[PDB]
Amino acid sequence: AIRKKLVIVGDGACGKTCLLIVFSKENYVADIEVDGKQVELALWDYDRLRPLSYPDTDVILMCFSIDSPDSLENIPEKWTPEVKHFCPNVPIILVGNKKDLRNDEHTRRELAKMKQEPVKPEEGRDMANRIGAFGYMECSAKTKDGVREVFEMATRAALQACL
Amino acid sequence: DAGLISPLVQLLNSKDQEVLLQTGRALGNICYDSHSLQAQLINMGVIPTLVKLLGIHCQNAALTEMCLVAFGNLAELESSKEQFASTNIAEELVKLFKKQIEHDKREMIFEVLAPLAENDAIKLQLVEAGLVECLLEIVQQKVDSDKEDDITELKTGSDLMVLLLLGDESMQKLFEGGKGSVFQRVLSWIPSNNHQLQLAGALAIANFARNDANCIHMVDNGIVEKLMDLLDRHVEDGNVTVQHAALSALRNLAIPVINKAKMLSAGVTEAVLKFLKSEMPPVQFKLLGTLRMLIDAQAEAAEQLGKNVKLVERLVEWCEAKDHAGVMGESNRLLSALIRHSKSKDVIKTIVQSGGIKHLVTMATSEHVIMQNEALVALALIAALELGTAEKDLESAKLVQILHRLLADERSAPEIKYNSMVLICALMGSECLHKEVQDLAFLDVVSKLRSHENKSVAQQASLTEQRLT
Ligand SMILES: *C/C=C(\C)CC/C=C(\C)CCC=C(C)C
Repeated sequence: AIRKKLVIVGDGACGKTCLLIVFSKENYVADIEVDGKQVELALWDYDRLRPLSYPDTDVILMCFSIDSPDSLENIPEKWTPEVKHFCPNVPIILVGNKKDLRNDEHTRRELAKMKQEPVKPEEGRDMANRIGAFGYMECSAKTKDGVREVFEMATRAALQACL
Repeated sequence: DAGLISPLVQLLNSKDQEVLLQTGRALGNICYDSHSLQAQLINMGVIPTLVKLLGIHCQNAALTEMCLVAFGNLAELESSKEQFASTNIAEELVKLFKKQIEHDKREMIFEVLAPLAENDAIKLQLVEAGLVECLLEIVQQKVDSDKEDDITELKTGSDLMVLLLLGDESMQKLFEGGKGSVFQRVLSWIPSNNHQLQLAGALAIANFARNDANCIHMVDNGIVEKLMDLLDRHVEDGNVTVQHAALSALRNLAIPVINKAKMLSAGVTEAVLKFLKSEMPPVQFKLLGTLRMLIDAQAEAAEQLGKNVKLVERLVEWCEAKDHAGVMGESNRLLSALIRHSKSKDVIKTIVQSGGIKHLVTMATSEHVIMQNEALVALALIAALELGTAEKDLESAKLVQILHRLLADERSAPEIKYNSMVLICALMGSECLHKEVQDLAFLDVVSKLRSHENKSVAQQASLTEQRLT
C-alpha cells in the first residue's frame, strides 16, 4: 500500500466538488478499490508548517470549467503563481470540468452574449503546456465521462518522482 | 516468484562482499519498478537485515551506495517506516553523513533521510544521533557561498531542520527550552540576509511555537520583535514565501491568551496590516489569522481594528471574491469577530457602511456550526446596539427569511440565539415582516420544548413577544 496526496483547485466549487463526490463507490478518501496492487489517495488550534521542498502534497489538479473561458484564462494569473512559489516540483494536472455542456443549445448561445464561445481541447492543451502541466484531461461530472481517467492520470503523475 | 526470492534473501546473510554485490544486482532487477515485489521484501523481512549490512560494510563504497537506493525505494512504501524505526538506521545514516564529504554522496544520503524523517519517531532518533549538529554546520559553512551545489546543500539542511521540528517529541527536545543551544542558532537565521535561512527560521519558529508554554516563553524573549523586522524587510517586494512563514509564526505565537496582550503592545497588529495590499492568498490567510487571534479577549484592540476603514473595506472585498475560498472564510469570521469582541457602535457603523451585513447574514447559513452562531451573535449585537443604521441592508440580505428556515431545523441548539435575534429584530418598523411571513407556528412548537432548558425559555418568551407587542 502506497499513500499519495491530491490537492485540487479551481474557480467555483460546484464544478470541482462535483468531480470528487462522484467517486463514492475538504477531506475524503477514495481508492482503486482495491485493484490488487493497492494505492490510496487522501484529498482536498496550533498550525504546523512544512518547508519547501518536503511538501505534504504529491499532485495538484488545477480545475477550470469548459463553459467559462474566463475561468480558464484566470489559471495563469490567479492559481499558477501560488503554486509557483509555494508548491514547486509538485506536478500539475489541468482539468476541464463539465465537458457535457460544449455543443449545447442553452449554453453556447448564452456564451455568445459574452462575445464568446466554449473552450476547445486546443485551448486546453495550450494552457497545459504553458503552466508546465504533467498533462491534460477533460471530464464531465454529471455524465460520468472521463472521470476515472483523471484519477488514473493523477496517480500516474504522483508515482513518477537501481543499483 | 516467492520461489525466486526466498534464496536471494537467504544469500543476503553472506559475509562475502562480492556475493552480496551480485545477489544485490540480482534482487535489484526485477524488482525494479515492481512495488508488489518490494512490498514482499519488507515482509521477508529484509529491512532490519539491510540496516545490519550498511553497518558492517559502510567503509565499502559499492554496496553502501546500492544499500541507500534500496532504502530510498522501500521507504516509499507504508509498511517500511515502522520497520525502519526498529532499526539502528538513524544512527547509521548520521555516522555515514559525517564520514562522506563529496556533494554527490551526501545528496544520496539526504534522499534517504527526507522520507524516513516523515516518521515522527525517526525524527527523535536522528536528533539523538546528532543529525541536527551536522545540518547546522552545513548551513554555517555555506551561508555566503554562491556555488550552485552549495546553495542547494544549504536549502536541504535548512529545510530538513524545519521538517525535524514537526515531530512533537523531537522539537521539544531541541527547544531546550528556547533559548537553548540549537534554538538560538536557528533564531539567528531570521536576522540573516540569506533568503532561504529567513524562510527556514520563520518556519522553524512557527513549528517550535506549537504549544501554549513554548509560545509564551518565546514572546517574552523577543521573538515577536525579530519576526516584525523580517516582515518590515519584505514589505514592498517581494519574497511572498517568507512573508507567509513569518506571519504563520506570529499567528501561532498569538494563540494563548497571555501573549495576545503582549503582542499588541509590541505592535504586531500594525506591522501585519502592511500586507493588506498583498494579492497572495496564503499571505492574506495568515494575515487574517493573526488579526483574529490578537483580538480574541482584547476589546479595545478590536475597537480600533473595527474603526479602521482601510481594513474593513478589504474584508468586504475578500468576502465577495468567489474563490478561494480559504481566505474568504477567515475574512468573513474576522468581520464577525470585530463586532463581537469590541461590542462597539462605531465598529458596527463602519461595517454596515462597508456593506458587511449581507456577508454576516450568509455566514449564518454556513455548514460549520461554530461560524453559524458567530454570524448570529454578531447580528444579535448589530440589532441590540445599532438596529436603525442596519435595518435597510438587513431586509436586502433576506435575514428574516433565513431565520425562519433556520428554526425549522435538522438541526442545532444554535436555534436559540436565532430566536433571540428574531425577538430583538422584531422591534424595527421597516423590520419584519416576520408577521407577514408567519413564524408563530414554529416558535410555539419549539416552546414545548427542545431537550435544552435554555432553548425552551427564549422560545416561550418569543411566543409571548410575537402575540402581544
Ligand atoms: C530498485 C531497487 C530495489 C527495489 C531494492 C533492491 C535491493 C535490495 C532489496 C537490497 C539489496 C542490498 C544489498 C545487498 C546491500
